[PDB]
Amino acid sequence: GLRLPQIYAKAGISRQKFVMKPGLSTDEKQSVISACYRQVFERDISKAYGFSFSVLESQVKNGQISIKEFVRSLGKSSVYQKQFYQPYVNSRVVELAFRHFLGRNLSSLAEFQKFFAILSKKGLTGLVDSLINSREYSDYFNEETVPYIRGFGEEPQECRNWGTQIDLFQYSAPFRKVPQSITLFSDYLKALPDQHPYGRGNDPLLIQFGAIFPIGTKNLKQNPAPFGKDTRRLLIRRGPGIYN
Amino acid sequence: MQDAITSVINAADVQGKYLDANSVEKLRGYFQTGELRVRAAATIAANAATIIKEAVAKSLLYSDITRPGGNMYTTRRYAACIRDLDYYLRYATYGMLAGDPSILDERVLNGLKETYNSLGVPIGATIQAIQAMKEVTGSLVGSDAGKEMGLYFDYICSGLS
Amino acid sequence: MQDAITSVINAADVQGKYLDANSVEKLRGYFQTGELRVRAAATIAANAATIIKEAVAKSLLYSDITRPGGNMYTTRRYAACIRDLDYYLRYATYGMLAGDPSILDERVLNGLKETYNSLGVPIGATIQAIQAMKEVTGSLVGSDAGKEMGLYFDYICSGLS
Amino acid sequence: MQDAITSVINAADVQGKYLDANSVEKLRGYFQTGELRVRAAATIAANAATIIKEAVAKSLLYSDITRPGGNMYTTRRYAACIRDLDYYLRYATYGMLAGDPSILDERVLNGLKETYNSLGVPIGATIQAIQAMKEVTGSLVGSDAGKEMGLYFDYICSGLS
Amino acid sequence: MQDAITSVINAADVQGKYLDANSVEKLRGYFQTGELRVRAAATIAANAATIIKEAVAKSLLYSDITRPGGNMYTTRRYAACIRDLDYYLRYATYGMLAGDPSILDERVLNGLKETYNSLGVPIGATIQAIQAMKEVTGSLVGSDAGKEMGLYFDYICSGLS
Amino acid sequence: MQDAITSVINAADVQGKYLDANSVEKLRGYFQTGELRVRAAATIAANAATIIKEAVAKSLLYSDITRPGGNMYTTRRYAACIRDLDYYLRYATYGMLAGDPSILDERVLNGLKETYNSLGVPIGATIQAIQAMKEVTGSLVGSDAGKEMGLYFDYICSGLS
Amino acid sequence: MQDIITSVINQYDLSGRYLDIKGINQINNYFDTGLKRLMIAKLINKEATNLIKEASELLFIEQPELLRPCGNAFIGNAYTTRRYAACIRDIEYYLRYSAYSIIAGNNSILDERVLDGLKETYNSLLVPIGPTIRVIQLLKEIIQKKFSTENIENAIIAEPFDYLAINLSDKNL
Amino acid sequence: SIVTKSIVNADAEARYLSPGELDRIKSFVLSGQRRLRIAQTLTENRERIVKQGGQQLFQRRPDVVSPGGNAYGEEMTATCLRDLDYYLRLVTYGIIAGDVTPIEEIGLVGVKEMYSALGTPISGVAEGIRCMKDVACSLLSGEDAAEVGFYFDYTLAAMQ
Amino acid sequence: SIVTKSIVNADAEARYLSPGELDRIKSFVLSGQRRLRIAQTLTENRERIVKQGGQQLFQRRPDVVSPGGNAYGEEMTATCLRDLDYYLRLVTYGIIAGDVTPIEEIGLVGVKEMYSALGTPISGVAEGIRCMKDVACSLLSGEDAAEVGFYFDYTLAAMQ
Amino acid sequence: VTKASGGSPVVKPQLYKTASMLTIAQAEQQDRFLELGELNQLVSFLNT
Ligand SMILES: CCC1=C(C)/C(=C/C2=NC(=C\c3[nH]c(/C=C4\NC(=O)[C@H](C)[C@H]4CC)c(C)c3CCC(=O)O)/C(CCC(=O)O)=C2C)NC1=O
Ligand SMILES: CCC1=C(C)/C(=C/C2=NC(=C\c3[nH]c(/C=C4\NC(=O)[C@H](C)[C@H]4CC)c(C)c3CCC(=O)O)/C(CCC(=O)O)=C2C)NC1=O
Ligand SMILES: CCC1=C(C)/C(=C/C2=NC(=C\c3[nH]c(/C=C4\NC(=O)[C@H](C)[C@H]4CC)c(C)c3CCC(=O)O)/C(CCC(=O)O)=C2C)NC1=O
Ligand SMILES: CCC1=C(C)/C(=C/C2=NC(=C\c3[nH]c(/C=C4\NC(=O)[C@H](C)[C@H]4CC)c(C)c3CCC(=O)O)/C(CCC(=O)O)=C2C)NC1=O
Ligand SMILES: CCC1=C(C)/C(=C/C2=NC(=C\c3[nH]c(/C=C4\NC(=O)[C@H](C)[C@H]4CC)c(C)c3CCC(=O)O)/C(CCC(=O)O)=C2C)NC1=O
Ligand SMILES: CCC1=C(C)/C(=C/C2=NC(=C\c3[nH]c(/C=C4\NC(=O)[C@H](C)[C@H]4CC)c(C)c3CCC(=O)O)/C(CCC(=O)O)=C2C)NC1=O
Ligand SMILES: CCC1=C(C)/C(=C/C2=NC(=C\c3[nH]c(/C=C4\NC(=O)[C@H](C)[C@H]4CC)c(C)c3CCC(=O)O)/C(CCC(=O)O)=C2C)NC1=O
Ligand SMILES: CCC1=C(C)/C(=C/C2=NC(=C\c3[nH]c(/C=C4\NC(=O)[C@H](C)[C@H]4CC)c(C)c3CCC(=O)O)/C(CCC(=O)O)=C2C)NC1=O
Ligand SMILES: CCC1=C(C)/C(=C/C2=NC(=C\c3[nH]c(/C=C4\NC(=O)[C@H](C)[C@H]4CC)c(C)c3CCC(=O)O)/C(CCC(=O)O)=C2C)NC1=O
Ligand SMILES: CCC1=C(C)/C(=C/C2=NC(=C\c3[nH]c(/C=C4\NC(=O)[C@H](C)[C@H]4CC)c(C)c3CCC(=O)O)/C(CCC(=O)O)=C2C)NC1=O
Repeated sequence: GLRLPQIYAKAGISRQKFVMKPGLSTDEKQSVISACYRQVFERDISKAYGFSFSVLESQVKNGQISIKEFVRSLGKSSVYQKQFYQPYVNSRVVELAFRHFLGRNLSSLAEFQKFFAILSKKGLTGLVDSLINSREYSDYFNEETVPYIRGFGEEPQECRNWGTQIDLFQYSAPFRKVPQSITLFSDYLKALPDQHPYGRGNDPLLIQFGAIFPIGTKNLKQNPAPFGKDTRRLLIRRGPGIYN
Repeated sequence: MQDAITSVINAADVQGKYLDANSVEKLRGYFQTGELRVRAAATIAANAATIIKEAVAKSLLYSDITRPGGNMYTTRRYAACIRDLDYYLRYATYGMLAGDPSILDERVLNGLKETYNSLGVPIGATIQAIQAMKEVTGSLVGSDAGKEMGLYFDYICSGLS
Repeated sequence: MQDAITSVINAADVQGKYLDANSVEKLRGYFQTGELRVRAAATIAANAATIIKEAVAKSLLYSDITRPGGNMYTTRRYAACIRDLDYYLRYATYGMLAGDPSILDERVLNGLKETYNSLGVPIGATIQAIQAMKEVTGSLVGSDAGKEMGLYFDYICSGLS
Repeated sequence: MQDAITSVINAADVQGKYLDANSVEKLRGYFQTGELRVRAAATIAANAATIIKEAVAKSLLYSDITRPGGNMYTTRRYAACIRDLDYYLRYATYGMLAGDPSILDERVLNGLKETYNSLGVPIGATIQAIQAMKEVTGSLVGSDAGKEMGLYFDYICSGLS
Repeated sequence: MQDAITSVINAADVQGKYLDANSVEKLRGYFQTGELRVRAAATIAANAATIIKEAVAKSLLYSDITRPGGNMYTTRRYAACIRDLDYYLRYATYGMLAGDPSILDERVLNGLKETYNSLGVPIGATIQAIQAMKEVTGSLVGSDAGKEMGLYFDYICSGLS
Repeated sequence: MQDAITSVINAADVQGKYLDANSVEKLRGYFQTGELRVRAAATIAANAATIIKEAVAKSLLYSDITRPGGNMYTTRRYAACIRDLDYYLRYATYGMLAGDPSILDERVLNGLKETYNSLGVPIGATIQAIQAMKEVTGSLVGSDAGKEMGLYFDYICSGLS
Repeated sequence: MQDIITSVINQYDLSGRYLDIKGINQINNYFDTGLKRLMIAKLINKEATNLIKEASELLFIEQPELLRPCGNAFIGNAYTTRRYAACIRDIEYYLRYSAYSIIAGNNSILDERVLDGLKETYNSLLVPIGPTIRVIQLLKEIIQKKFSTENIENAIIAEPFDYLAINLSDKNL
Repeated sequence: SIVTKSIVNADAEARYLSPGELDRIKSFVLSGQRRLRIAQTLTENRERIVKQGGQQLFQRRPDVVSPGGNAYGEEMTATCLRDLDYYLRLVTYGIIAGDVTPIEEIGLVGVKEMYSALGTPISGVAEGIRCMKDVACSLLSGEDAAEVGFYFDYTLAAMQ
Repeated sequence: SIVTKSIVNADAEARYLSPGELDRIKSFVLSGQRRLRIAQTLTENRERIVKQGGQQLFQRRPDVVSPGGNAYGEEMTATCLRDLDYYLRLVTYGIIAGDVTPIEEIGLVGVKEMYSALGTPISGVAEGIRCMKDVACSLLSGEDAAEVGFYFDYTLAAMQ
Repeated sequence: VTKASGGSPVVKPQLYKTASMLTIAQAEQQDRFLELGELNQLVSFLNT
C-alpha cells in the first residue's frame, strides 16, 4: 500500500474520465464508446479500419449492458484475439491484458503466476473473466466508467514496476515481443545474469566471421543490469575445463 | 507538454527569478503571433482530409510501394498509413498552436523509429510524404503560418531520420 | 499463423501472380497428407497424458533434478514442468495439422529462452524431455506421422537451444 | 555513414534511376551551405574545451550531482563525463559537416541508453548538459550554423531520451 | 570488492557524514574478530587439499554421478569438479577474511548458474558438496571460525540455488 | 444535456423549421442573462465550502441525526453527506449556467430516491439541507441570481421528494 | 518477503534436511530478542510524527540548498510545497518499512519492497540520493537516543537503516 | 452549443469551468447578436440559395438528373432540392449554436449509411452543398462570409 | 510464518501493524520455546513414525502394495516411505513457523497435479498422513498432541 | 544488493496548469482536433 498528498495529483493537465449514463446526448455516447475503443484496442480501430460492433454498441447505448459488460465482450471478441492474442506468447498476453483492462502493469510475481495459470487452463475468455470480475476493477470502475490509464501523476506509484509500467503505457508496447515483467520479477530474486557489463546488446554472436549484434533498433530485446566496477565474467574454455 | 509561456515560466522559475525583460520579450513575441496561429489552426482543421489526400497523391500514390510487395499494398496498410499521416498533421497543428515542439517529443517521436524498424515501414518514403504534406499545408495557410507549420514538420522529419 | 495453404497463397499474392503449376504441386502435396494428419492429431489428443507421463519417466523422473536442489524439486515446480510439456505437445500437434511451424514461432518460441534463463530452468534437460516425448509420440502414431511430428519437435528444440 | 550526397545517390540508385531534377535540387542545396558548414566546423574545433567548460558551468557544475552521492562526484567520474561531452560535441560536428545524422546512429546512439542505464548515469542531467552545450555552440557560431548544429544536438537528445 | 571497513566508510561517505558512534561500533566489531579470522584463514590454507578430498569422499565419491553416465564420470570431469571445489573454498576464505560477501558476488556467483545450466552440471549435487565442505571446514577451524566460514558457504549455496 | 440554446434548436429542428421570431425571443432572453449567470457561477465557485458549512450549521448540525443512532453519526457518514451537498451545489451551478435542468435529470436525479431508500438516508432532512443551502446561495449571489439558483434547487428538491 | 525463521527453514529445505541444533540456536536467537523488538516497534508507533519532524529539520539545517530553487538542472529536491510534501512522505515510507524490518529480524522486506527499483525511480525523477541516505541515518540516530545504554537494542535499531544506507550507496571504493 | 460542450468537457473531469471556458462562453454570448443577424440573412434567402445551388449541381453533375439518374424526374429533383433545404436549415442552426453540434447530431451521424441505403451518390450531395456554399457566401460581407462558410466546409468534410 | 503473514496483510493496506497484530506476534515469540520442543520430539522420532504409519497405511490400503499397485515392489515402497518422510519434515517446519505457510508453499500447491501425473492415488497419501498423525500424536501430551495434529488435519484437508 | 534493473525513462512531472495549454490537452486526449469552440479557447488569452 502507498500514500500520496492530495495536491500532488491536483497539479497538471488532469486525465479525464468517461461515463455512460443512458439519457446522455448522442454526442457523449459516441465519445464514450470511442474512448472505450481507444482503451481496449490502444487506438480507435473503428475509425481507422472501419471495424464495428453493432449489437454491442446498441445494447450499451440503450443500457441493457453496462460499460463493464461491453468491455468484457470486447475483450473476448474475434478482433481482440486476432490483434492481441494470436501474435503473442501467453506470458506477453497476460501483461498486455493488464494494461487493457486495468490500466496498470503487473505488480507482483505471484500475481503473474496466478493469472498466467488461469489463462493457461481456461484460455482468453477465462483470463478476461478473471480480470473484469476482480474486486480491483469494481473498486476503480463500477459498471459505468470506461477504464483509463493510471499513470504517474494520477496515483501513488510503487518503485518496483516503475520503468516497466512507464514502458507499458506507450504505443511501442505491442512490439516488445519478449515478456517484460516475468523476467524482471524473476531476476530480482536471482544473481546477476551472464551478459556484458553494459546492455545485453553489447554481446556479439560468436560465429566464424561475424560483427553481428542482433539486439538493437529492430529487435527491442534489451536488458540492462547493474554491474559494479569490480566484476569478472565466467568464461568457458574452448577445450578441457581445467586449462581455464 | 510545455508551450512557449510554460517554457519561459520554467526557465525563470528554475533560477528563483522573477520574469525580467527578456521573459517579457519572449512573451510579447508569442502574444503577437497567437492570433495568426489560431487562424492557421482553424484553416488546417478545415481541410485535413484534402491535405492528406493531395500529399499522398503527389508523394507515393503511383510509386511501386503501393503495388504488390510494397509496404502499403493491401487495404489494411493503406488505411494504416493514411491514419499515420493524419496523426502527423494533427500533432504538428498542436505544436504550432503551442509554439513548442515538446508535445512532439513526448507523444509522437518517442520510440517511433524503433516501431517503424520493427514493422518494416520505409522511413525515407514517410519523410517524403511528410515533406509533401508540408508543401500543401504551407500552400493552404499562407507564407507565415506555412513557415511556422514547416518548423514542426521538419522537426518530425529530423526526429524520424 | 499461416498454414501450408496460407503460405502458398501469400507467396503467390506477394508477386501479383495467379496460382501456377508449382503452387498446385504444393497444394496437392498438402491435400494428400491431410487425412493422415487428422488421424495423427486425433490419436495424439487421445493419449496426451500418457505420452507426457512416459516421456517424463524415461527422461528425468529419477535423475537428480527431481531431488532437493533440482529445478523441479517441489510440487509447484513438478506441476509447472508437466504443464510446459503439455504446452509443447499441443503446439506441436497444431503445427503438424497446419503443416507450417509459424504458430510455434508466434506463440511458443518468442521469448522462451529468455524466460527460462531468467527463471533458471535448465535448457538441456528440457530439450531432452522434448526428445523423449518425440520418441513416444512417433511410437504411438506410426512412422509417417511420427516423422511429421518429429519435424516440429526438432523445430522447438532448435528454437530453444 | 552516409552524407547528403550519399543519401541522394542511394535514393536514386535503389530505383535504377538517373539523378533527376529533385536530386539536383537537394544536391544544390547541400553545395550552397557547404562553405558555411566548413566555417562552423573550424570555429567549433577552435573552441571545444571552452564550450564544454561553459556548458558544464551553466548546467551541472554546482548542483548536487557533483557532491558526495552524486554521479560525477569523484575525479574519475568528472573526467569521464567531460570526455562524454567532448564525444557528443565532436560527433555533432561530424553530423553537421555531413548534413546527415546517420553517423550519430551508427557510432553514438547505438546502445547508449542501455550503457547509461547499466552504469546508473542520469539521463535527464545528460540531456540538459547537451542542451546547455547547444546554447554555447549556437552562440559561438552564429544563427544559421547554430540552427544546423542544434538539429544534431536535438537528434542526440531525442535518441537518448 | 569491499570489506567491512570499506562498507562502513562507503555508508558514511554516501551521506556526507563523518564516522559516528555506530560506525565505530561496527569497526571495533571487525577489529576484535580480525585475529581469529587470520588464524582460520591460515589453518584453511594449510589443509585445503585434505578438506576437498574428505568432502568429496563423504558427499559424492561413491554415488552414481561418478559412474558412466554421471556428470563427473571421465577424468576430465573429475578434475574439473575438484578444481571447482577448490575455487569455492578459496573464495569463501577470501570472504571470511574480508568480512563481506561482495567478492563472492563479483567473482564467483555472477553468471554461475547459467554456466552450470548450459554445461549440464547438477546444481543439487554441487550444493551438497559445498555443504559437506562446510562440515569439514568448521570441524578443522573450530566453532567460531566455522560459523564465520559457514556464513559464506551458505551464501554461495543460496546464490547457486 | 441540453442548454437553452440546444433546447430551442431542438424544438425548431424537430419540426423541420427555421428559427422564427419566437426562437429569437428565447435566444435573446438567454443572451441577456448570460453575463449575470457567469458572475453568479464565479461567485459560487469562490465560496462553495463556506456555503456548505453554513447550510449544514443552520439545518442539521446540532439535531439528533448527528448523534448516535442518527443517519450521519460516524465520521464516514458525515463526510459522505457533505460530499453529497457539494454534488448538489455543483450541479445546481451547472444547471444555472446552462439555463436548463436536463443535466439534473440525467446526472443527479436518475435513481437517487431509490439509492437513498436502500441506504436509509432520510429524505426530509436532505431536502431541508438543500433548502438551507438555497438561502445561503441566494444570500451570497444577490436577488436575481438567487432566484435563478433557487429554481434548480427547488427542482432537485421536487425530484427527490 | 521472509522473516528470519522462514529464511532459516528455507536454507534447511534447500538441502532437504531436518532442523539441527545450529538452526535451532539461530531461531532461539530471534525468540530471545522478540519482546524488545516489539517494544521498539511500539516506541516507533508512538513517536513517528515527532521523529520525522526532527529528522527533516536536522536534514534541512545542514543541506540548505535542498530548499532553494533547483538550479537550472531540473533536480527534484524539496523546493516548493509540492516537492516538500512528497519528500516528507518518503521519509515516512522509510520509517515504516524499517519498523517492519526490525519486527521481522530480517532485511528481505527491505530489498523486496523498497530497494528493488528505487534508484531507477530516483534517477528518472532526479531526486538526490546523498541527502536521502543522510536523512535515513539521521532517523537512526534519533531513534537510538531513546535506547542508549541497552546496547542490544542499539544494534537492533542500527540494522535496517544501515542496510538501506549501504544499498542506496554507490561503491566509490 | 458551445456552452453545452464546455459543460460536458468540464463535467467528465469533475471540476468547475476554468476561467478559460468562462471567458469563451462570455465571448460567445457577446457575439450572439451578429450570429442571429447572419442566421437571419441566410434563413430568409433560402429560396434563391437552394435554386442556384441546384443549378450549379445539375450543371456540374448532369448524370444525377440524366435519364435514370437518382434524381431523375420531377419528384426526384424536388426531393433533392428538399435535401438541400434540410442542410441549409441545419447550417443556420449551427451558426446560431456557435458550433457544429446541431449539424453533426442531425444530418451527419450515419449519413453515409442512409445515402448508401437510398442509392444516392454522396459526392453529388457534397457538390450540391458546395454550390449552395458559394451562392450563400456571395450574399454576405467578407468576415461574415468567412464565418458562414466555416460550417459549409465542415459539412463537406464530414460528407466525403 | 505468522510474522511474515501479518506483515504482508498490513502491507497491502498501507498501514503499520495495529496493536492486535503486534499482540499476536508477541504471543508467538513467547511460545516459540515450546514450539521448538515439540518440533524436537517429532523430529527425532521420525523413523518410528514413518514405519508405523506405513504399516497402518498398507493394512488399510492393501491395493497400493498389491501386485501391480503404485507402490508395488521394494523400490516403490521405499519411495512411498520417502514421501511420508517428506511430509513429516514439512509438518515440523509448520510447527516451528506457527502457521501452515511452509507446509502449503512446499508440498500442497499443485500436489493433485503431481500425483495425477505420477499415477499415484491421492487418497492413499491422505491415509498415510492420517496414520502418521495417529502415531505421532501417541507420543505427545494432551495439549501438545492437540496442537500438533492441528497441522496434520490441514494437510489432510488440502489433500482430499 | 539489487541485482536487476527495469530501466529509468525520462519523466517530467506536472507542475501547474496554463490557460494556453488546458485546451490543447483536452482535444489531444480525445483526438478531438481542437473544435472551433476551443479553437476560440486560445485567442483572447493571447489577446489579453
Ligand atoms: C506457450 C509457450 C510457453 C512456455 C513453454 C511457457 C513457460 C513458463 N514456464 C514457467 C515456469 C517453470 N517451468 C518449469 C519447467 C521445467 N523444469 C525442469 O526442470 C524441466 C527441464 C522443465 C520442464 C520440462 C518449472 C519448474 C517452472 C517453475 C519456476 C519456478 O517456480 O521458479 C513460467 C513462469 C510462470 C509461472 O509458473 O508462474 C512460464 C511463463 N510460457 C509460455 O507461454
Ligand atoms: C570462480 C567461479 C567459477 C566457477 C565455479 C567456474 C566453473 C566452470 N566449471 C566448468 C566445468 C565443469 N564443472 C564441473 C563440476 C561438477 N560436476 C559435478 O558433478 C559436481 C556436482 C560439480 C563439482 C562439485 C564439471 C564436471 C565440468 C566439466 C564439464 C564438461 O567437461 O563438459 C567450466 C567450463 C570450463 C572448462 O572446464 O573448460 C567453468 C567455466 N568458473 C568460474 O569462474
Ligand atoms: C488488393 C486490394 C487493393 C485495391 C483494390 C487497391 C486499389 C488502389 N486503387 C488505386 C487507384 C484508382 N482506382 C480507380 C478505380 C475506379 N474508378 C472508378 O470510377 C471505378 C468506380 C473504379 C474502378 C472499378 C481510379 C480511377 C484510380 C486512380 C485515382 C487517381 O489517381 O486519381 C490506387 C492508387 C494507385 C495504384 O493503383 O497504385 C490503389 C492503391 N490497392 C490494393 O492493394
Ligand atoms: C502518435 C505517433 C504514432 C505513430 C506515427 C504510430 C504508428 C504506428 N504505425 C503502425 C503501422 C503502419 N504504419 C504504416 C505506414 C506507412 N507505410 C508506408 O509505406 C508509408 C511510408 C507510411 C505512411 C506514410 C503501415 C503500412 C502500417 C501497417 C504495418 C502492418 O500492418 O504490418 C503501427 C502498428 C499498429 C497497428 O496498425 O496495428 C503503429 C503503432 N503510433 C503512434 O503512436
Ligand atoms: C574528492 C576528490 C575531488 C576533488 C578534489 C574535486 C574538485 C572540484 N573542484 C572544483 C572547483 C574549483 N576548485 C578550485 C581550486 C583551486 N583554485 C586554485 O587556484 C588552487 C590551485 C585550487 C585550490 C587549492 C576553484 C577555483 C574551483 C572553481 C572553478 C570555477 O568554477 O571556475 C569542482 C567544481 C565545483 C565543485 O566543487 O563542485 C570539483 C568537482 N571533486 C572531487 O570529487
Ligand atoms: C465518534 C466520531 C464522532 C465525533 C468526533 C463527532 C463530533 C460532533 N462534534 C460536534 C460539535 C463540536 N465539537 C467541538 C470540539 C472541540 N473543540 C476543540 O477546541 C477541541 C480540540 C475539541 C474538543 C476536544 C466543537 C468546538 C463543536 C462545536 C462547533 C460548532 O458549534 O460548530 C457535533 C454536533 C452535536 C449534536 O448534534 O448534538 C458532533 C455530532 N460525532 C461523531 O460521530
Ligand atoms: C516504499 C518504497 C518507495 C519509495 C521510497 C518511493 C518513492 C517515490 N518518491 C517520489 C517523489 C519525490 N521524492 C522526493 C524526495 C526528496 N527530495 C529531496 O530533496 C530529498 C533528497 C528527498 C526527501 C527526503 C521529491 C521532491 C519527489 C517529487 C519529485 C518531483 O515531482 O519533482 C515518487 C513519485 C510520486 C509517486 O508516485 O509517489 C515515488 C514513487 N516509492 C516507493 O514505492
Ligand atoms: C510561493 C508559494 C510557496 C510558499 C510561500 C512556500 C513556503 C515554505 N515556507 C517554508 C518554511 C517556513 N516559513 C516560515 C515563515 C513564514 N512564511 C510566510 O509566508 C510568512 C511570511 C512567515 C510567517 C510569519 C518559517 C519560520 C519557516 C520554517 C519552518 C519551520 O521550522 O516551521 C517551507 C519549508 C522550507 C523552508 O524552510 O524554506 C516552504 C516550502 N512554498 C511555496 O511553494
Ligand atoms: C436532416 C438530415 C436529413 C437528410 C439529408 C435526409 C434525407 C432523405 N433523402 C431521401 C430521399 C432522396 N434524396 C435524393 C437526393 C439526391 N439525388 C441526387 O442525385 C443528388 C446527389 C441528391 C440531391 C442533392 C433522392 C433522389 C431521393 C429519393 C430516392 C428514391 O425515392 O428513390 C429520403 C427518403 C424520402 C424522404 O425525403 O423522406 C430521406 C429520409 N433525411 C434527413 O433527416
Ligand atoms: C516435499 C513435497 C514433495 C512430494 C510429496 C514429492 C513426491 C514425489 N513422489 C514421487 C514418486 C512416488 N511416490 C509414490 C507414493 C505412493 N504410492 C502409493 O501407492 C501411496 C499412495 C504413496 C505413498 C504414501 C510412488 C510409488 C512413486 C514412484 C512412482 C513411479 O516411479 O512409478 C516422485 C518422483 C520420484 C522422486 O521421489 O523423486 C516425486 C518428485 N516431491 C516433493 O517435492
